[PDB]
Formats: sequence, structure tokens, C-alpha cells
Amino acid sequence: SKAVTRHRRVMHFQRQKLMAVTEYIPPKPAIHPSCLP
Amino acid sequence: GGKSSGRRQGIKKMEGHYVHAGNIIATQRHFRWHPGAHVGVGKNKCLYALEEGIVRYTKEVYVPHPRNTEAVDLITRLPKGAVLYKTFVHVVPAKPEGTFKLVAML
Amino acid sequence: LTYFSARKGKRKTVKAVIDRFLRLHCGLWVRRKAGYKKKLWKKTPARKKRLREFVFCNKTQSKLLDKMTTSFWKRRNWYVDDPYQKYHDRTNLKV
Amino acid sequence: KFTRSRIPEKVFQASPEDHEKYGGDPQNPHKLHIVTRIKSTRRRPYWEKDIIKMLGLEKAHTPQVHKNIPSVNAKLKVVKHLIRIKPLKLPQGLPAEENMSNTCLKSTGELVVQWHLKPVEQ
Amino acid sequence: PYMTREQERGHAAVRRREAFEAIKAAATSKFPPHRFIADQLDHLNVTKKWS
Amino acid sequence: QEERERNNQNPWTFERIATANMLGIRKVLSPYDLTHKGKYWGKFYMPKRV
Amino acid sequence: YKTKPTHGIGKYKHLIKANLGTDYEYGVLNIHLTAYDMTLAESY
Amino acid sequence: RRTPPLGPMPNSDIDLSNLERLEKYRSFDRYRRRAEQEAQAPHWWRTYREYFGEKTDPKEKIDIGLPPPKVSRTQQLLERKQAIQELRANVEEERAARLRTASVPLDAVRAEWERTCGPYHKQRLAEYYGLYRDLFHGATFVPRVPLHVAYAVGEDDLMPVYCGNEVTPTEAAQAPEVTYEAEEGSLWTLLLTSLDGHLLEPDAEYLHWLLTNIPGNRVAEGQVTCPYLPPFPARGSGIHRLAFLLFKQDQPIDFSEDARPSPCYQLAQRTFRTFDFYKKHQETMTPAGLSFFQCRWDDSVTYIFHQLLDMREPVFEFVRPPPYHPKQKRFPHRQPLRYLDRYRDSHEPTYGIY
Amino acid sequence: SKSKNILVRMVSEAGTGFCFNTKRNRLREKLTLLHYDPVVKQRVLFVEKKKIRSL
RNA sequence: CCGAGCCUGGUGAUAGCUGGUUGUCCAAGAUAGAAUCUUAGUUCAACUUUAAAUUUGCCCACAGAACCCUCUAAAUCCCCUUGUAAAUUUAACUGUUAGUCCAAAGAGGAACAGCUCUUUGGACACUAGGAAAAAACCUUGUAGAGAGAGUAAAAAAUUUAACA
RNA sequence: ACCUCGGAGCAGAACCCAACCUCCGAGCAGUACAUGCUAAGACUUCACCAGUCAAAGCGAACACUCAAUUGAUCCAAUAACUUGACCAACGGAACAAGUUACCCUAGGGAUAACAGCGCAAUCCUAUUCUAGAGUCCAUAUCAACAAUAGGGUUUACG
Ligand code: FES
Ligand SMILES: [K+]
Ligand SMILES: [K+]
Ligand SMILES: [Mg+2]
Ligand SMILES: [Mg+2]
Ligand SMILES: [Mg+2]
Ligand SMILES: [Mg+2]
Ligand SMILES: [Mg+2]
Ligand SMILES: [Mg+2]
Ligand SMILES: [Mg+2]
Ligand SMILES: [Mg+2]
Ligand SMILES: [Mg+2]
Ligand SMILES: [Mg+2]
Repeated sequence: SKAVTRHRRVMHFQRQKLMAVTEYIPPKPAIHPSCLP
Repeated sequence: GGKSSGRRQGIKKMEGHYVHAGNIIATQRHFRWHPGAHVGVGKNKCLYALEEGIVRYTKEVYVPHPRNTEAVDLITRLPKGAVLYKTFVHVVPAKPEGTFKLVAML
Repeated sequence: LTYFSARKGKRKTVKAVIDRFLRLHCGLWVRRKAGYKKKLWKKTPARKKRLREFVFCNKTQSKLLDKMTTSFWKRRNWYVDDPYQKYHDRTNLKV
Repeated sequence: KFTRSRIPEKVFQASPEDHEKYGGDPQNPHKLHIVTRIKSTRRRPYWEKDIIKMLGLEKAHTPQVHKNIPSVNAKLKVVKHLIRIKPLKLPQGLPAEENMSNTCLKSTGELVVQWHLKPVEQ
Repeated sequence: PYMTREQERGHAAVRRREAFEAIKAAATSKFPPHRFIADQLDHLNVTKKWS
Repeated sequence: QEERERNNQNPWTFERIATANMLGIRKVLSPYDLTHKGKYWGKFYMPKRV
Repeated sequence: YKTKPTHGIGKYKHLIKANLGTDYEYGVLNIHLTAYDMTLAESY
Repeated sequence: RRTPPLGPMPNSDIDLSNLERLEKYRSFDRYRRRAEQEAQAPHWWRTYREYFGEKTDPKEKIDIGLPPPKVSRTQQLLERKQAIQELRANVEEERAARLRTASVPLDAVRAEWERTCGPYHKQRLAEYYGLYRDLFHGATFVPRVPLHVAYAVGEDDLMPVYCGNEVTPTEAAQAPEVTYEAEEGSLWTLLLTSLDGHLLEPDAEYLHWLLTNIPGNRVAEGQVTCPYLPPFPARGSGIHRLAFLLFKQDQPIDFSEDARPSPCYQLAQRTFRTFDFYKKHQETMTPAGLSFFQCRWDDSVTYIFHQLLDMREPVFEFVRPPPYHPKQKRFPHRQPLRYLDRYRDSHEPTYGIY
Repeated sequence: SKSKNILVRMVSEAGTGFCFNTKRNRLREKLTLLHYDPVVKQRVLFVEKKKIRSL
């Protein structure tokens, strides 16, 4: 198929693994700010 | 139409290549590369080496011949201080013209 | 090509090759240029210069013409005052 | 079109935080490499296959020693995703003529010149 | 890198030049093996028998 | 989005891997992926990709 | 060559040229010079 | 992929905003003059001068000549301006200049040229022949004192030697007339060497004349260290150049180590190097004049080798490299029949075993 | 495809027998050129004799 | 079995078409094209094989390859070192070229098709493991025996609406 | 309609690179009359055949323009030099059209129709949007420009 398609074209498995590994991970504080005074 | 194949025209001798007299250096439809030192140009703008040596490509100031009216009218409309440049291919001679050898003792 | 004749049982020679080609004993085949007498008024002197020249056939063409001729045409001849006598043997040839 | 890759020079620029992480010293770089192929040349371009042969990395998991020089490093940067690179360390120094038969390359990258096969008395 | 491009240049020219000369020697030494007269005569042993 | 890139705890990013040709990943990528940096796939734009 | 640092050294057309009058300048003026003497009109 | 330039662009200074209000060349000559100036400037890209221009060392060539004369520019300029006004005052000069009938006297111009800028032009002209490159290994000197050398041909004609003029050995069979302006009580040293006259060592030179401790202009009274020997360029060896070197002595100098027997017909003793000779005498001796000429082979050269030198005259010839032919192939495709003649040695028929 | 020009044969006036073919316009007088004759190794007058074809 | 009877002979007619093409073992070994009353074929080249000769071959540091033209592209060509061991020429001929799918760039169709047509690369027609079964995805190749060992790829996530 | 040859885009930077492709053409004319004779070394439309450039030398003066502007062998004509085909099916057979459902043979799922399968332009259905009809009133009903998904019943495409 074409490079750009109207529907979401399925990624190659190697590319899909790359996307899953390189996902944003928000920083996690040691203690939740709400619980601290 | 438009089924014509490519003419296989381009650089035949790259930078630093050793060439002999008569070797074709570059084939071009238009003057992409201009003949330099010891480089001849044929009817079809074919650049051939006039001497045996090493091929060099440099950027040189382009001063067109006064008889060539079209190119003269181009430099006369340039702003003062502007200078045109073009790529020139040169052949640096490697061997000397000859040597003096002893042949007899009279 | 007739590999075995019907009356002698021997290989024949294609006369088209003999008339159109000349074989030197060194193995080279000398031919003419196709079109050296056709429409000479529309051809440049440089083009006509290489049309009236005698050229050598390459390896594939030479091997083809060696099978279409018998051994009588590969023998060494000693014609008196032969224009191509000096070209029947190679000199200073390596590999 | 898929073609070769031009790796930017900034990629091979170790940061100060990397010298405290991998134990290397930029002032005194190691002399020899320990290259080991850990990936198949199959399903990879032909130019990567040729470089593997030039480096003597035919058989997988077979350590090879190469010199840390730019020309050799140039070939490594092409197949850097198919090999494992470790420095060669010499705790006892370069093997001599009398220590050729007693060498052994451990998994840590160190080449010992006295392979005694004997438990340490300490 | 242990050495720069300038330092590395020419440090293995002799070894590389000698390595190819060994390839040339092996390539130019290809010739049919010697034929001994003992081997030809040893085929007559097929008819060796007891008296 | 600029904040997300700075505080991202993932040590691996699309830009780093694609540019350096890590794992030979450029065999399944596109020349545009060196500039899109994984945020664009076809005509679709992914705002959550860092 | 384009990748070379000397790319574009031969470019020349950007140095060659390919009316409305604003509130600060006069757009078009025709200076008519009428005289019965042809030499005086040509000379001026 | 684009790489930023290593330096300023040739036409970067031109502003493209007000292109219509910029003065153009409007002529071919105006562009050519500007084109030449930039062609002589260094550039960060590859240029013709890089591969074909003669490479020169960053070190400036040292000067071993006399100090320049002291001239008051203000007084010198004042007289010149007045002389021009007097010349322009005459209406006859203007009429001759307007009618294009006036002319200048060549002899008077050269006499003034020889004293004002003659030494500087000769120094530049000497560099073209590579005299400083060979005699002094690049060291230059201004010929402050002009040297007048002329050979007596017959009894009334003279052949002057200014700078590289053609002189035949027949005209140079005897010692020439040497004259120069000098003060009384000064000591001078004449020298004549052939740079390319050597037959064995390319670097070494042959000594033809050496006069030392010359009192003023009296050349004859000077010591005859080396007898005069006519130039002997071998036939077919090209054009040789012989340079006259005139030195000014600060104190009397003893040339016992450089003394040569009279006559000196051995080329081993005639061997002479200007660099080493001046190296051991640079303290008390300084070059003052310079003159040189080019010499060809003629019939008189045969006299020198046979009678004087007592040897066979060597004959040279200009030999060119053999023509290049590609490696011969068994089957030359699309090649003319004359291809075989290119690789054939003998033009006479061969028969082999027959 | 009207034949604007024709191909004619020029015969040397020197009697050497040398001849060459040239192209000329149909609506024109017979040419009289001054061409080089290799037989005498100098330029000799040539005159059109017979038309060969139409171009 | 009559749009031209049957039989014999020419006749082993011819068929670029269909089918078949018999013992063992080992080795090398796949996808540029041009011409063709030619695209169901053939010839040449490319590729492949053996033998032989010879010396460079491949990888590639700078330098170098256009202007009218900023899709200012990915990247090539050239190319000493260097890593390596092939390459060229000579001799003798066969055979393959109705290809597929995946990734990528770009065309035609409808920003459809297991669609068509080029380019780069991979795999497949060569083994094995894993994706459920699986020619084209991933892992992995040079070959045997073992009732030893270490590993490669390799198991989908997700449950959503009160309100002054 | 098309068949040969050339330029531009695809094919962005050495070369090369296809259609049913996207566009424009060429089957000449003009000036020469040394547009003469010879000869190193090279290019080459992916083979061959053809095609292109060319220093020096001899001889004269003091390798014509043009992207294409072209046709091989045999043969005929000719004293000779040279010339001859919209052979345009343009690598060209010296000269041969229809029809067959009366048809025959050898094959082909490389290849059609029916079918199966792929695909969802068309078709079909439900939501989203709230403009607009429904006396007033979006939402009793109905519905525009569109959007978001599903279905594989038609017409097409492969
Ligand atoms: S759990 Fe800490 S505020 Fe409630
Ligand atoms: K067929
Ligand atoms: K045909
Ligand atoms: Mg695609
Ligand atoms: Mg085209
Ligand atoms: Mg019957
Ligand atoms: Mg049969
Ligand atoms: Mg095998
Ligand atoms: Mg035909
Ligand atoms: Mg070719
Ligand atoms: Mg055809
Ligand atoms: Mg053709
Ligand atoms: Mg009917």
C-alpha cells in the first residue's frame, strides 16, 4: 500500500516494538505531593 | 514517445585520476565543466586531455570571450564588484617534454 | 550449417562468411564496416573515414566464424606480394 | 529507498558521565578490541555481510582481537549493531614467548598468562 | 581511538605487502604433480601370488 | 510537550535510536523518520510521542 | 557539488534582475521639452 | 546533505534588496579588471595557482646587496614638477604631441633608467632565469652598481651583454671589456660562471673567469686567479647561461685556496660553486653588479674540446619518451587493421622457422 | 516532403577524372565551384554535369 | 467418427506445444538488459562453471563531481590508509532470465485491492526455531553421533458520564 | 490509436532505471566547397551492428550550424566515383487479404465469462454534529453540508 493511507496502516513488528519501548515515562515522586503537608 | 534511453554522459575521470593524451574526461550536454589547462573540448562539448598527467577540478573566474555576445551581455549587467565562477578541469603534466641524452663522443 | 554432408559425410563451409570476412592465421577475423558505400553525401568526413577501415571481430564473433568454416580456410598461405602478409602473426603479445 | 547509514560524529563522543559508568579512561584509551558477533548476518544488507568477513567474525560467539585505530573503527561503526565490543585488559601484561601456552581469555575481557586450573589458596 | 589517522598511516604496509606476496606465490606455483616411475610399476602387484 | 521530553525517565528515545542506527532499526524505518522522530506515522500525528 | 562547502559558488541569476507611486516618491514623470530649434531641444 | 562553507562567499557582500539601484559594470573591460584582481587573491577552495603556480616558501628571501642610496623625496619631487611645467610651457611639444609626430630618445632614457630603476628591473629579470635560485639558493641582491661588459668582435664592433642576450662562443673567444663606475681606493672582484655548462654534476658550475682585488675600475691590474676560458656549451645540449658577478671588497682578500694554475684546462679544477665560495667570503665581500648572457653551440666550441680541453666533444640530442600504447589484447574489438603495427618492432617481413 | 534541393555530381575540369557530389537547390543555375583535386594536389574548377537524384 | 473415404508409400512427416527422460556420493551454483512477424521461443550480454595465466581486488581518509533549480532528501561515484583475499585477463561451453512477498522512495488506480509499474535492500525457490496452522515477518545458516550445557527470537492491553 | 529517433518530469546529488504513464517534438533547412588526406589515445544508449570525440603529421588557409532530422545485407544502375526502399511493422521476409457457430489439432486458469476470493468507489446501516422542516418547538417525527464506524446482498475493480 501507499506510505500515507487514510486508515491507520499497521506498523512493522520491529517498528512497533521500537514505539512500545520508547514510550514516555512520567517521573514518579517518592512521596505523593498530596500526602505531604 | 519519449522512450529514449540515457546517453551515459558524465564524468569519465574523477579527481586525481591518471590520464593519457586523448582520453575523454567528461561528456556533457551543456558546459557543466569547462576545459582548463591542457584540456581540449570537441564539437559535442566533450572534454579530452591534451597531455598525460593528473586530473584536477578547481573553481576559477569565468571571463567570457568578447566575441561571444550572449555571455558578454551577462557580465555587463552584473552589479559592480560581483565576479562569476565556474568549475574547470585541469590536467597537471606528469612527465617532462624530454631529456638530453649523450649519443656519441666526437 | 551442414555438420555432415549427404555425399561425403564431412563438415561444410558457409560461403556467406568467406565472401564477407578475412581470417588471419593468428586467429583474428578482419571485416568491413556495414554501410561504407551507403548515403555518403549525408555523412561527415570523420564518419566516412572510419567506415572505409578494416576492423577486427571480437571473441564471440570470431568463435562463431571458426565453426562456420572448414580447416582449408584456417591454413597458412604464402601468397606472393600479399597485402595482409605481415598481419598473420602476433608480436609482443602476452596472456 | 533503503541505503547505508551515515552515523553522526556526535554519537561517538563519550560524555564525562560515561567514563564513570563503563570504567574507561579517555586519557589512556585501550590498545586492542575484543569484538564478538552476537547477531546473524542474515536479513542484513550485503555490505554488512562483507564487513563481517573482513573482520574475521564468521562464527558467532567467537571473540576476535582487533586494533583500536580509525580505519578498523570505521568498519566496526558499520556493523556495530551486530557485535559486542569490549576492551582487552592485560593485568599481567603482554604475553611473552614462555607464556604463549598458558594464555586464557576470560569473559571479563582480561587475558591471563598463567592458567593454572587451581583454586586460589587465599 | 588509540592513534589518529596520521599516526596510523603506514604502520602495516610491510605486513600487508608481504601477505599478498604469499598469495601470489601460491597462485603462481600451480602445476601438475610429478609422476614417479615406482607408482606405475606398483600396479603389477595385483597379480602377486604364492608359488 | 517540551516538558515531557526533558523529564522523560525512559533512557531510550526514538530520535537517539533512529539517528544512530541502533539495532539496525533504519532497515524498517523511513528517511523522514530521522526528522519526524517517531511523532508522525502516515498522515496521523501523535502528540503523546516524545 | 551540493554537499561540498563550495556549493553555489557558480550561482549568478540571483544577481540579475528578472509602476506605483507611493506617498513619498513620484512614480512616473514625463519631461516635455518644446522648442522651435531642433538642436536646442535635443541638447537640453 | 549540505555543508556550510569554510569561508565567505564570493558574492555574499552584494546586497540583493536594492538590486535596481546598484551601479553595474556596463562594459567588458570593467569586469575584466575586477576579475583579474580576485584571481590573484588566496581562496579557501581549490584554485589554478594551487596546482600550477610556483610554490614559494613563507620565509622572505634575504637580501645580501648594498644598502639603498639615500634620496630626499621632497627635493627630488620639486625638480620633477618644475621640469614638467617647463616642458608643457613650450607650444611646440604640445603640437608635436597633438599631431603625433614627437618621439623620445632611447639612449637618454636608458641612461636615466639604468640609475633610477635599472637595478630593480634586473633583479626581477634575474629571478626569472633562476640566477638567485641557483647561485645563492634563493637569496637576492639589488645590483646597485651597473656592470658594463662588452666583447670586442673584430676591431670596431662590440657585443654588449646586458641581461641574458644571445652571445655566440666565437664572440666570447677572448676576454671582454669590463667597465663600471667606482670610487678610487675601493677593491672589487669579478666573477664569471656558467650555471648549465657543467657536463657531469648538474648542481656544480664551471669557472670561466676570476679576478680579485681589482683597484677601482682598472680591471687589468686585478689579480688573475683563474684564466679566462671561453664558454663551451655542448652541441644539442640546449641553451646555457653565463652570469657575470661583480663584488665589492671591504678589505684585501687572499684567494690562495681558490688559486688555479695558468692555464687551467682541467674541468675538475674548473668546477666551481658560487654558494660555497660566497659563504666563506660574505664577511668582507658583497655583490655589487650583475650581468648575464645566453650561449649556444657553434663551430668555435669544437676548437675548445679538441685544442684546449684535449678531449672528444660530447654530442647530446633531445630524446622524447616513447609513445604510450595500452596493453595488447588477443581480440581487439572494433579496432583498425593498423592496430597490429602499433605493437610490431621490425618493419621488415619475418618468417620464423621457414 | 517536396524536394527542395537535389544531389548533383561535380566533374573536374582538369581532366583528371576526379569527381565529388554536392547538394544544391533545385531552382538554381548549374554550380561552378573551386574544389581541391587530390590528383593534381591543388584547387581546380568543377562543373556540374549530371543530376543524380532529388533530395 | 466425410468442410473432403479408406489403405499403402513418402514417414522415424513436422510440432517454439504436452508428457517422460533409469546407479551412488561430494562440490560450485539465482532475478541488469538489447534485438526479434518477438514477448509459450531464440541469439547476444549479464550471471553462473571448470581449467589456466597474472596482479591487484574489496573495504575506503582528506580532496573532488552545475548551473536555470532551497521537495535545501536518504545516499552514491571517486577513493590513499586499513581490514582482508580475492580480482582481472586467457581457454572451453552449457544453463537461468512467463518471479514472488516484506521494508523504503515515487508513479497509475480510489490517499481500494493477495492491484499494476520502476528503484534500493532483505527474505524466499537452502536448513532450523519462533509468530496457532504459516514460501516472503523475527531468530539463525556449512552439514555427523550424544539419554550434556549456555542462549537467540519468543505469552497484548483496556471498563468510560451524580451534583449547586 | 500505436510500432523508429530526441528533450523535460518519475529517476531530487556518478551512470543506469518502466507504463495504459505525465508533456513537446524530429523524417529538415542553411552556410561551406581542404564539408581535404592521414593518425596516438578514448567514449559508446547496458550485447552485437551501428554511433561520437580526437592531439600530432602531410597539404592548405592566415573536424560547419543544429537535441532528434535517419535504413543494414543482398541486389539493380554506373567506365569510374557514386546513387537507390513513409523496407514508417522504421534490426528491414524480393513479392500473400478476409471468414469459419461445419470447423480440426496441439496447449493454456500465464487467460476471458459463471462461480469462489480480495477490495469497499458505488450500495447499505447506525451513531456524532443541530443548520433547516414539523402553526410555536433541533431531538413526536424528519433532515443539509459533513464526520465517525460497521456490513459484503447489487453495479464495478483485481
Ligand atoms: S493517602 Fe495521603 S492524603 Fe490520602
Ligand atoms: K513461441
Ligand atoms: K516486423
Ligand atoms: Mg509501498
Ligand atoms: Mg526519458
Ligand atoms: Mg467411414
Ligand atoms: Mg516428433
Ligand atoms: Mg553446496
Ligand atoms: Mg521482421
Ligand atoms: Mg557498449
Ligand atoms: Mg523491429
Ligand atoms: Mg535501436
Ligand atoms: Mg445458424
